[PDB]
Amino acid sequence: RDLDSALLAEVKDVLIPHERVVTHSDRVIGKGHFGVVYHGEYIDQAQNRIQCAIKSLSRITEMQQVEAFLREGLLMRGLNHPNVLALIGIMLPPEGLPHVLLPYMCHGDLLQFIRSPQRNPTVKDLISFGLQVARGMEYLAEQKFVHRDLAARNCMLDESFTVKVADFGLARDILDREYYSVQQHRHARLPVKWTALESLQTYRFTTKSDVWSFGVLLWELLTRGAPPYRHIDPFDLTHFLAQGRRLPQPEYCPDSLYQVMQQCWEADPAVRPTFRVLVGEVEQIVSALLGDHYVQLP
Ligand SMILES: Nc1ncnc2c1ncn2[C@@H]1O[C@H](COP(=O)(O)OP(=O)(O)NP(=O)(O)O)[C@@H](O)[C@H]1O
Ligand SMILES: [Mg+2]
Repeated sequence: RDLDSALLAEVKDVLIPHERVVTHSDRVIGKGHFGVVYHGEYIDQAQNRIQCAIKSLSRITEMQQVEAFLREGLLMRGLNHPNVLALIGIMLPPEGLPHVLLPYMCHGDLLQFIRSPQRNPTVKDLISFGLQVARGMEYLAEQKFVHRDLAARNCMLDESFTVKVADFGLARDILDREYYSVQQHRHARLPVKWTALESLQTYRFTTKSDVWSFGVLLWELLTRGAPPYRHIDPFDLTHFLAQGRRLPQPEYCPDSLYQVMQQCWEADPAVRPTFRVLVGEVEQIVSALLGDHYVQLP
């Protein structure tokens, strides 16, 4: 579109020109709040054609929102970690929504992996996945990035089942208020149920809001994808958590890992651990584990 030339110069390194990209509109991978993700293809700097996923960003109408995203996207282009999903780049078609090109992750998301009846995950298998998420997130936090929507579904699995943390950089402070709104009848899987008590009262997010969300993610892993706070009337959730009640310890979840989960859900954000400490504590648990067993589905 007709954007500030100075901006496009400023953000050059993120941008893939639209004529280097093919989005397969007939090959939709999936749909969600922030946009649609299609199968796609793009042309390298080295001139080869690489297949990947492409997400049309449906929540960026304003030009202020476009340029803000372009600049975050530049910082995200710099993110390099084994447990973080890479940003290939962003494409602006002459008229339309910004598109985000992402590496295709061929084993899907962590939630569907764990929910699969074709699979028989052990306790230790699931804790390991959690460990890989805490490294993804430790890096993001070190790089001054706040996810805002950490959950099992936004953790992808690559060819060799390496977990990549993903869909950070989409939700924003205050502007995406409605994404974290209450009372929507079909409420079992809304982001409200993963997000920290104080973020629900301001729609401002920090790394410590991400530590809450991680705890909730770690519960999913060990329930093999149960909805959190399932039977809590959605309008009663903030009051419930203020009472100091929390998700119950999963059947086969070790006491120590539940103690970790509890630390993540501390109501004082400052009392919650850092992801650096979480990688350490969770790693220690995996090695300390005496025996192992299968976990069942809810
Ligand atoms: N890089 C990728 N490679 C493969 N699949 C992807 C990629 N990024 C997103 N997806 C999938 O695209 C679909 C839509 O993503 P999204 O709109 O974020 O849905 P979601 O609500 O976050 N997860 P879900 O529980 O599947 O609805 C999901 O099925 C994702 O697993
Ligand atoms: Mg996602």
